[PDB]
Amino acid sequence: MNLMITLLTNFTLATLLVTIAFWLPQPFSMKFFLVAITFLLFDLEIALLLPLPWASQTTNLNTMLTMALLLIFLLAVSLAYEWTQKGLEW
Amino acid sequence: MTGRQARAPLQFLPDEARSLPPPKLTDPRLAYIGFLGYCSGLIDNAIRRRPVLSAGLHRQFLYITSFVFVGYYLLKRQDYMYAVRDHDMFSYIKSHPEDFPEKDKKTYREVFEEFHPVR
Amino acid sequence: AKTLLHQYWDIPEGTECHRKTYAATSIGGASGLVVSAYSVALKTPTSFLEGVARTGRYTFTAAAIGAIFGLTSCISAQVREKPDDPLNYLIGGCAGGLTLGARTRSYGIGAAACAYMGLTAALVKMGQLEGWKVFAEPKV
Amino acid sequence: PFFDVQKKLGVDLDHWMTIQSAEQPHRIPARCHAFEKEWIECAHGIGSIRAEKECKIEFEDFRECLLRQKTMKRLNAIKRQRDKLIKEGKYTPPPHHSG
Amino acid sequence: MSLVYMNIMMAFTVSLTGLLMYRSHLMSSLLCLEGMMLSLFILATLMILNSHFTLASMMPIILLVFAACEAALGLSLLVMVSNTYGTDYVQNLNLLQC
Amino acid sequence: MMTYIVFILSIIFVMGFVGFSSKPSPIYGGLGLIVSGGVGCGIVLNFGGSFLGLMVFLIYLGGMMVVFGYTTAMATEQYPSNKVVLGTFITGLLMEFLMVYYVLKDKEVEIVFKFNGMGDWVIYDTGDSGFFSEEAMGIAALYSYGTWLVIVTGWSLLIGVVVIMEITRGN
Amino acid sequence: PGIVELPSLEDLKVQEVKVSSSVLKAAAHHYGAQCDKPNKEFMLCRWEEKDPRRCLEEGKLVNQCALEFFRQIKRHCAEPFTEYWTCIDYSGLQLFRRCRKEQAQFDKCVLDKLGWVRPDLGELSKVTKVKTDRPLPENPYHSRARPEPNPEVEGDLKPARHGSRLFFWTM
Amino acid sequence: MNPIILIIILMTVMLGTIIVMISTHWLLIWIGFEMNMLAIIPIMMKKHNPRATEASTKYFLTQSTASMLLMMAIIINLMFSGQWTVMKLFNPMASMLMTMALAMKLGMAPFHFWVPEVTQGIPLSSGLILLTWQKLAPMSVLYQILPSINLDLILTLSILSITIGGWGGLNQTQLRKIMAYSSIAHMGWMTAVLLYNPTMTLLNLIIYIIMTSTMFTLFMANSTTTTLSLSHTWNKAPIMTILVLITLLSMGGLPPLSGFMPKWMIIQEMTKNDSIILPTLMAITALLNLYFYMRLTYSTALTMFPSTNNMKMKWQFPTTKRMTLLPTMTVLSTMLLPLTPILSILE
Repeated sequence: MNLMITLLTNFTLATLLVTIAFWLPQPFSMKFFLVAITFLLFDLEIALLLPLPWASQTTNLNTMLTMALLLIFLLAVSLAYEWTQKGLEW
Repeated sequence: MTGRQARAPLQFLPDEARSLPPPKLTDPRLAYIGFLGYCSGLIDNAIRRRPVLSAGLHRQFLYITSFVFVGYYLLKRQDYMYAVRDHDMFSYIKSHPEDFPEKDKKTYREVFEEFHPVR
Repeated sequence: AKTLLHQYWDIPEGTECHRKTYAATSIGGASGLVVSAYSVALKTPTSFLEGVARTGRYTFTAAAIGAIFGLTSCISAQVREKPDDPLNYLIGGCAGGLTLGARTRSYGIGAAACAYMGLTAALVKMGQLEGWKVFAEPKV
Repeated sequence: PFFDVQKKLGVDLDHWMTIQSAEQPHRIPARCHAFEKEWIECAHGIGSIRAEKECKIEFEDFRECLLRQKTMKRLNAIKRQRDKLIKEGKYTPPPHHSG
Repeated sequence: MSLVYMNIMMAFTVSLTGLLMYRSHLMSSLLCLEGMMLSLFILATLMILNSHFTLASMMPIILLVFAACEAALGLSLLVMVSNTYGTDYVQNLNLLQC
Repeated sequence: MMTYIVFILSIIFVMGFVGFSSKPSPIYGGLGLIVSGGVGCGIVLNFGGSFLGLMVFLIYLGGMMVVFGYTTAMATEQYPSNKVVLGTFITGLLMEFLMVYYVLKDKEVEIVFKFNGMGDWVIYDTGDSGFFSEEAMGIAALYSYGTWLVIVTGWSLLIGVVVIMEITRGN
Repeated sequence: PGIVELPSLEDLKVQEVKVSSSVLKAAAHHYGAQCDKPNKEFMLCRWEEKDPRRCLEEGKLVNQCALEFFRQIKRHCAEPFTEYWTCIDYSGLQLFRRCRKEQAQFDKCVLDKLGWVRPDLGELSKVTKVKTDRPLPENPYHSRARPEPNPEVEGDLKPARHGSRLFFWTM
Repeated sequence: MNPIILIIILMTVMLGTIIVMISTHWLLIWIGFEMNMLAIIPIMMKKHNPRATEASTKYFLTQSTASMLLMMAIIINLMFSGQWTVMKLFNPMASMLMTMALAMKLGMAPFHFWVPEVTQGIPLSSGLILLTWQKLAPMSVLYQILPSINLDLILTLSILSITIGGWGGLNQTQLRKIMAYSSIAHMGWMTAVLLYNPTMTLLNLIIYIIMTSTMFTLFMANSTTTTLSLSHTWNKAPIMTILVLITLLSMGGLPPLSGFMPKWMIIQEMTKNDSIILPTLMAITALLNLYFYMRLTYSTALTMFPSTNNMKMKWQFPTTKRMTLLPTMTVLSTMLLPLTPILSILE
């Protein structure tokens, strides 16, 4: 809530600044579409990956090595799949 | 109805099913399965426009063999299931003498009924 | 619902009358509200005042069926003085069916509704009287 | 069907996420650990109906550990009686920081 | 009974009615489904936090990644519907009748 | 400015869910869902809630609403509010205020439940000596215990990619 | 249900170790060296029987052992132990790597006038035996006995009585 | 639509159903239903007509809100007695929400408004796989959580499913809507037994899947969508006529034919309780849902509609498809009356 104090002070400062600045003058492409969904899916796999450094110490390091390499290898499989199947082009 | 000693793997037939006698060859159910396989082969020759009662005798023999084999194993499973049902039933009969009393077999010298004649 | 059908079958039948007709109006109004809710959810009569008209029409017809069913059940039970036979609810279901046909203004529909509502009311009477566990033991 | 290749192959893929009182990654407890340990050791080899009619006491004990319903009920009644007597005007209370 | 659970279940029923009754749009319906997803996420996460039930903290993150790819599939279907038409109304789906 | 901060953030959370469940224009719906996600992140962080609540804020308000507003804007606009939306928002606000009032001036509220009416600073843990940040070690599983789980999760993600490209004209 | 029993404040008053956290963290290894032979009776008591209001006597004993240890470190060598904890005090979170000169000074001091060899990394580990006086308990979870075993169905099985005993299909 | 991609997607449908069957944890149940959805969407839209697009849209909205309602019921279950086991639940509200989620998942009569629409605008392979697997997989979950269900839920939905799938169905000349209403009637017939003996439910599932595979195989042998095309398939080949005859009369449930073993054994282990009015009501509605089968048969193979020519040209070219497995499934679906003691194959 101390960061809420910071956030509230900066929001009030910015809001008073903007209200002074405004109250004192004195078709579609499918190629555009696939980038967002491809972002969405790879960002979901990022959310799967990124708790890896909290995990980096455990009793079974080889199981973590195996499943982490399986995660990044599947990410590369999907990327290379849409690379070979001429999807993300223009 | 479920386990019944739920160690219980997928276990299409346990080793305990080798204590009951296996189903005989040319029991009438597997003969009926063989006839159903022969009718399956006849109608398979009838689906495509190849002539019936010819030109598929290896497929006739394959259908009869496959159905008789699968029906043999299913009949062994049927016998196992009925044997374990009767074994559990009689174990529960023996384990509880209270709820299942001896009924007094009163003979018809002293059992009264109504009559209601149809005139 | 369960609480108001229990209110209906709480009364000795027998006669503790117009409690019976009040509970039967409650049954008819609830059933008509069910039917009106589905028939306004799947039809959208365009417009909203006509939707109020359709809901009021269905609820008034179902409540009238319930009310007249309960009244003639009470009257048959008081006259015949026999709380046992289902012929009183047979007369009840036929009166309800004839008033259904009076509301829909078709006489053959009223006759068929007389027949089937009389048979089903007698069956519900005999199910409560002899005792028939509907839907469930659920044991074996 | 409830197939048990889960048990046949001998792979513990789904028996660690499942219940409390398992082996946590660091060997740490749960909040209501011993309540479930006693409840499970009550209802282990029991056919899930006389488990209801016999292991009910420890089950209600575990539930009132989990949600803490009746204890918050007691705390709420304490605070409401505190409010009505402090509105009545008896002993502006020094139990906090003193006696 | 942890009073915040009451208002979060209330918010779940609010988002459920917003999913079910909806007019002339599909993006708003899918966005209310996303809100219902957020409701399930928050409710399960407050439960797992207050119960110290540490090994099954995978429910919120896996719930949300799977229902997020559900939302991605729904967006692709909405784009296909708006591709075979001009707009994406609940109207103009009146063909393929019951 | 008092103790009931989890309750207050839950009230503004329900405010936001009603504010976009009254069916506005979908970009206003996305704005309302952004406000709701921010205050729900505040709720889960006030239970603490260190890792996962801000983790999902990268995804839910970092990787979802962008694509939502994206496909909202590029598909259709329908530039014109309407009285039915304002009426539904008033009914939602009235349900909110009635639930708040019957939590305040009563003991319990029943839908079919018994909610003890007080802001839940209790129940909560009695300050146990962790030194390892319990939920972070929780999410620091899936890799030494999660054998089957991450396999089927990544498998469904790969199938999600191939499904998206097939529906958007595979290959 | 049966009400709880709690000890009153006729017993719950030991003179506390009224030093703060900085010096108590700084004086850790020698506290493990000279004392903390009889604390493992307390800790074994606490881990075997999960009940405080039971092992409080041994809590008094470890509290007086800590107070006697700090009295001994006040009487003997030295005075720059004050310098050592006020050197580890202002270093934010207490790293043992910042103020190491005075750790060497303190170790030379304690080897001169008290002995007290510093425990090697990581010798404050290595699971330990201890003899006791109280007995090891049965049923520490104060619960009832086990209700019923299930009568196990065993023995060989006969072929079934007349096959199926369905409508027909006899054998 | 490469064959590698189709093998992958069908393998994921298989994997979703296996993860539904095999796990003792609720997260994999939800993941199995969800992966089954995500994989079964591109079996639809194998063509590119807007029919398949709108059908996949309707199916996605109903299927996804059923999945979210399922997750709500599971999170209520962990709000109460807290473990992720697949067993007896601990709230009538949670079991209420879960049975309504599975009811939307496999079709009941307040919920069936997606089924004939989604079966209308898709090809026959997609309809086959969705009917068989999507009505197979949640039956396992109901089989696992059967000891903790309020009875009025299951039984009201089952009675209403049988009577609405009967009544809706006497007014469709399309084939796929007839088969969808028949699916709704058989979901009701399986669900009404589930609290009494679930062996009947799993055996009825096996029988209905074999019957539906025979039906859709006899429509895959000759591309038909209306009954007029069925009369032209009378004219082109005679064996398709008699097999449509026998499989329609076995969908009807007539005693010497093998569609009577599901109904009558259900009658047996329903009436070994004291429920009698419910069996006679269900079986009179089973008399009711045979009429559209019978007018289908009168269109196909008993009367003979006059056929357009170019069948004169079609006679030179024999029906050179491959069938999935037509004759084995036909004789196993129709000639399996006297093997009723293969009931006990299942425990």
